[PDB]
Amino acid sequence: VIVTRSGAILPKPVKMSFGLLRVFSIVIPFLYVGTLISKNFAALLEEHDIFVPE
Amino acid sequence: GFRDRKVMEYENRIRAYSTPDKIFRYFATLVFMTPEDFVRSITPNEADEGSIFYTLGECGLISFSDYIFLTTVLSTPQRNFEIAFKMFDLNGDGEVDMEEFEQVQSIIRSQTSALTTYFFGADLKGKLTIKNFLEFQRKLQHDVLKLEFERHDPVDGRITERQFGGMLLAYSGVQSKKLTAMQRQLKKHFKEGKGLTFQEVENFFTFLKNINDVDTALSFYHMAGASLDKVTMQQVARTVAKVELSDHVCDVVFALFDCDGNGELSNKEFVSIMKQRLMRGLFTRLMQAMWKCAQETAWDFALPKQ
Repeated sequence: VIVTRSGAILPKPVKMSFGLLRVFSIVIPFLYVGTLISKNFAALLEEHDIFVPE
Repeated sequence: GFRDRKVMEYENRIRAYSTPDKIFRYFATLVFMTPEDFVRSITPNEADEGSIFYTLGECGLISFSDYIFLTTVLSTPQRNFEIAFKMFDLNGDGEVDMEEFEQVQSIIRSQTSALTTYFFGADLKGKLTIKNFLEFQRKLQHDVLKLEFERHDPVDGRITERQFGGMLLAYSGVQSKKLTAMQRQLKKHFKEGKGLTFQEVENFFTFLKNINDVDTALSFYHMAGASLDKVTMQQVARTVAKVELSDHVCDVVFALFDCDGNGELSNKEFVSIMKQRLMRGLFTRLMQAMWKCAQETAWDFALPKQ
């Protein structure tokens, strides 16, 4: 709600300092880490002669 | 069909391993065997008038000992087969009598009217020599190879390169699950190729059979980190196996096996496989496999010198 039981107004909502930066500074590096993990796992699956797409 | 697929897979699997008694009991009539049933048992995932099997078909049902002897004559190379014959002959004279042959065939009876009419007369007297022995060897091997050739539907008396590669990879019972991709690629790699006439594949199969001597013949390439080559393969097949090989067959074998290499086909690539498969004489399908895989992986990982 925007007002209390009387006509008073609720305080300003707390906003995190540097929100988008702290989010995109932890999303992108882990996308890269996931890319690396998947590439290495596919390479190892192809190495052990297990799964070769054709 | 999925059910027939798993049935044929289980039959092929029991053919690959635990052969001696389990297979003979797996294929019979109604305790003996019939020649066409023998041919079925020796081919994976599956009347002549000119064949050996016709002669046995005329004869009485095959015995278990006869089956063992047939497996050995199909398996052993020529020189080792000559040695085995010389060991068969107990007496001095180079001719195996019916009695000594009966002894060395009864020695296999462990679970306790044969091919004799092809070796001996109807009186069971006529002793044979080494010449007839090797003749029967060659005839039976060429006959089973002809039957396998004709089972693959030939065009103009010839066979697609992919089919020959599949037959070759089937001869060495190794399921790498990756060499099949090379088999599939061989078609486009040889787009609109030749037909691989029967004599070429015959010569290559006799060479592959006579590989136990080929290995020790090129032993200098081992112990030196060397690798094979087209011309060297031609030479070793001409010298040891005493037979020619067309360049196209060596080319397709290189294209099938030299995967990691760049056209050199080192020991681990080709020769080791056939040398190990020729020694077949010496869920559970997961433990040993995984163990071997893990062992190889650990070895390769530890491979970082001193």
